[PDB]
Amino acid sequence: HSARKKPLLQNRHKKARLRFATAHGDKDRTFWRNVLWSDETKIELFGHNDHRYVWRKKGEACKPKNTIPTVKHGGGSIMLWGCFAAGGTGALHKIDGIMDAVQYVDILKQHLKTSVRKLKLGRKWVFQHDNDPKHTSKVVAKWLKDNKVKVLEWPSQSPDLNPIENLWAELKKRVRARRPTNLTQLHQLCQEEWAKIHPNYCGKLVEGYPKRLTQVKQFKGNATKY
Amino acid sequence: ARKKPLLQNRHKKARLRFATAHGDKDRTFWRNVLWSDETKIELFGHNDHRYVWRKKGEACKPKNTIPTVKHGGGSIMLWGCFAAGGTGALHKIDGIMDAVQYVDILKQHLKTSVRKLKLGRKWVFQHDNDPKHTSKVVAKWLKDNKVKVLEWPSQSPDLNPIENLWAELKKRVRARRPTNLTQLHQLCQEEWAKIHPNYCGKLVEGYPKRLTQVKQFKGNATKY
Repeated sequence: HSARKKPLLQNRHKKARLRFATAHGDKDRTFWRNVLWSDETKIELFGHNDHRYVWRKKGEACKPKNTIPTVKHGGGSIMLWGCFAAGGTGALHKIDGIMDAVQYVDILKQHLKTSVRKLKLGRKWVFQHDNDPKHTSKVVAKWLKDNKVKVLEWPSQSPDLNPIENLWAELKKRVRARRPTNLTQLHQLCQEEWAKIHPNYCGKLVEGYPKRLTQVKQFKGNATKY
Repeated sequence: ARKKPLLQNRHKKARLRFATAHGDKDRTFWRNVLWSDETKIELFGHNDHRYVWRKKGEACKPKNTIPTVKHGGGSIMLWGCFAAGGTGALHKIDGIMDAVQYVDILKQHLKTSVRKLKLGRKWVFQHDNDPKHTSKVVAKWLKDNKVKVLEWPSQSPDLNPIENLWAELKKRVRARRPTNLTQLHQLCQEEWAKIHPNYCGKLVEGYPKRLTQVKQFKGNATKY
């Protein structure tokens, strides 16, 4: 008991997380390698606590002497939809404005089966997406059914169980290091760096996956470290 | 126990003369030298293992590559200068620089840089022994415009701290992974702006140690 790890941070939907984690606790490695994970993310050009050079004066790039903390600088941002599996990155798509169900269907049309083929996933491959209500809207459910897509069981409020959240941090690190100064550049750097992310990086994310399910069970469905 | 040089320099006599003749100079002297040189920055460095193409969405390096001294991305050629107090002008050279383009670059940028860097009245200009620098026209421009030129030993880039500054600019620009020459040029000017006086000053503060090593090594090649 004392020697067990006890969670300090609660998660909602702990019973659903236990149903997911216990039932997938003995799935084999091939199965996890053939899950196509997916999510959206937002990348800011000027990160809210990135100490960037803001102006040039007398030939020197300058950072401000005095700043007030903020949650959001100017400079704008890009929103992205992406997918990946253990074997590598799938499609990356810039999303414009708020995404609705019809727009989500169009994203899947284009990019889902092309990604699966490019990644050479096996015949029993499974698609993962989160529990946004748009994902079971009539038009989306019909597209998934008509295109024979198998959808992974999924608990709500569980980004610590989707390794794509690690992949986005890798993309952000690569993009940030190229020091973009405008949004056309931010877009092109996101696509270029996504294309460079190593297949072995992706593989290492998925290799670690069953340990996440072990920790969800140990923590009775509360928040994991991941 | 003494350090003994493993690599010879053909111009050890002149190097040893330079170090002897300058080894007593105060730090003020080195802070008032305006160092200068040109450098070429390749878009696709000859042994940079860059991704060359995309196929099936994946960026790819070739399965088999033969070494080369030069890839086909093109390059930018730059003239620059600096002193302990900071960067001077950075200028993109048009094609291949001849003596007239060199005089023109000096017009525009040399004394502007001395002004902006606030060098003392006895500032000195440094540049290497490229035959162009000794031409009737460059030598006459320097004399007419009252520029004092540092006496300079051949094959001695290890004694010009701007070669470190060029490597710093190249590191910064390469890390931004440019994919065309327009970007390469813009990144060079952006990154030059990020190189500050403290960096420049630390290079020059270390300079007497270079002269110490030239003397220890009897004019042969240093580590620098």
